[PDB]
Amino acid sequence: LEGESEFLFPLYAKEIRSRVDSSLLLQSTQNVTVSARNSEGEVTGRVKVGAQMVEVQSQHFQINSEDGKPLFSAEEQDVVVGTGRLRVTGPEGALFEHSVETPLVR
Amino acid sequence: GDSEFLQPLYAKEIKSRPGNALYFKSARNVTVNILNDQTKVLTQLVTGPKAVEAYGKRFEVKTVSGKLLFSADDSEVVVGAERLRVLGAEGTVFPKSIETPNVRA
Amino acid sequence: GILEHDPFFCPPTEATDRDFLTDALVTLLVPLLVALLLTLLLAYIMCF
Amino acid sequence: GLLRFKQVSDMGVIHPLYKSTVGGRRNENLVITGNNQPIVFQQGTTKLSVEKNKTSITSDIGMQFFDPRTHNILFSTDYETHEFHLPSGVKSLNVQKASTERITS
Ligand SMILES: *[C@@H]1O[C@H](CO)[C@@H](O[C@@H]2O[C@H](CO)[C@@H](O[C@@H]3O[C@H](CO)[C@@H](O)[C@H](O)[C@@H]3O)[C@H](O)[C@H]2NC(C)=O)[C@H](O)[C@H]1NC(C)=O
Ligand SMILES: *[C@@H]1O[C@H](CO)[C@@H](O[C@@H]2O[C@H](CO)[C@@H](O[C@@H]3O[C@H](CO)[C@@H](O)[C@H](O)[C@@H]3O)[C@H](O)[C@H]2NC(C)=O)[C@H](O)[C@H]1NC(C)=O
Ligand SMILES: *[C@@H]1O[C@H](CO)[C@@H](O[C@@H]2O[C@H](CO)[C@@H](O)[C@H](O)[C@H]2NC(C)=O)[C@H](O)[C@H]1NC(C)=O
Ligand SMILES: *[C@@H]1O[C@H](CO)[C@@H](O)[C@H](O)[C@H]1NC(C)=O
Repeated sequence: LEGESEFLFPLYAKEIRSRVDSSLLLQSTQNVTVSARNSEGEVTGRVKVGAQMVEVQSQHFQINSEDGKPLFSAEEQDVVVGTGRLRVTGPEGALFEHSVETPLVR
Repeated sequence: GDSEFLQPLYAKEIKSRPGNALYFKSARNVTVNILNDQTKVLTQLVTGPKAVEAYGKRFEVKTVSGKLLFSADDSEVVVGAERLRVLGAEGTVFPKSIETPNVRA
Repeated sequence: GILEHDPFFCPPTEATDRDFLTDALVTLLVPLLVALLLTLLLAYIMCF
Repeated sequence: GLLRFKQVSDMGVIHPLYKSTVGGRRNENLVITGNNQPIVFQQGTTKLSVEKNKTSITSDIGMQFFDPRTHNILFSTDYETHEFHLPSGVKSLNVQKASTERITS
């Protein structure tokens, strides 16, 4: 093609790709919604690039390494940090309550 | 009318008209990949029916001006909270260590 | 754990290609028969 | 009234208008791939860019994740409204100032 291409009614593509020389740039004005369906054809998890915040609505959010090692995971049970290190950059710092048990202070 | 592509579509920019939302749907999954010259997957996002999993080398969140509110890379997990509060009653255990330049009762 | 119902996402089914053989046979047999009748007519009143 | 493309299609710029939601085929998947180029969502100023290596999000507030089953915000980046609770599994901590009360081995 050379120019625009209007589209009415849904578009049942197989695998959208992007040009080699340019970056694919999806756009909207209200929101951008990405959904998924279970075996019953019902929406269960969905991400939404909204007006000001990106809302992820699902049952188990997870961030992994490139190989596949877990790095972060938030679910209904409790948040888990798998990298074995945390770092808070706030000037006020941590505010503990009773005691801290560590074998090394650096 | 309805259109079905049996081959990889190519596009440059999928815009949406003003006042009209843009929707992406599927029946099993929505996977967003990135390929190199040799075409191996480098960064990948999977919006599963129940799990939303991000892959790659570094995931970050920043404001429009630029400020790391969250970043979970391989080494450490940086959090931009101005003040972290621990409400444990019997105390907390850190197996490895702490790294502070100031301790103040 | 259900957010939307959207009873509009209907992917196209396993719709096989329409059989072009029958219509192609019809639109090839009609001119073939016309040409055969023409050849017979040419033989008839050209050789008599 | 259903067109069925059967070859590599280069539609250039696509302009969805009405009742047109990009969807995957019948019950297999919906894979979006960028050939050595970032995949950038957009809405006004809010972004979601899957580049090489990194996976960036830009917004005035930040990402927020809540379970649809109970509608409670499990993890928000709006730290002022939603305080940050220490996630389990941390071996070491790196804070700017620790206002503890007693340190024990
Ligand atoms: C993403 O943005 C779109 C458009 O801004 C949102 O769609 C809108 O959803 C509202 C909520 O239902 C619709 O309002 C009402 O819809 C009913 C449907 O029958 C209609 O009868 C009412 O008169 C009223 O319009 C609104 O029409 C609809 N807009 C469009 C263009 O479809 C969508 O909800 C947003 N998604 C998220 C997750 O926020
Ligand atoms: C659609 O997306 C979902 C979510 O990403 C995929 O489900 C997940 O698929 C992975 C890969 O098979 C599963 O990991 C596996 O875990 C087992 C242990 O249970 C392990 O032995 C395997 O080696 C592998 O690591 C993961 O459990 C699974 N999550 C579920 C089912 O909740 C699904 O496969 C995707 N489907 C398609 C067609 O792409
Ligand atoms: C993502 O990875 C690529 C590849 O390592 C980085 O590209 C490098 O960019 C720097 C500065 O822009 C150059 O000096 C290097 O030569 C580039 N490397 C290659 C192999 O071309 C890219 O910077 C990374 N992205 C981020 C945000 O760090
Ligand atoms: C697809 O539609 C055709 C209509 O000719 C129907 O015969 C077929 O069963 C449908 N396939 C599925 C999987 O529903």
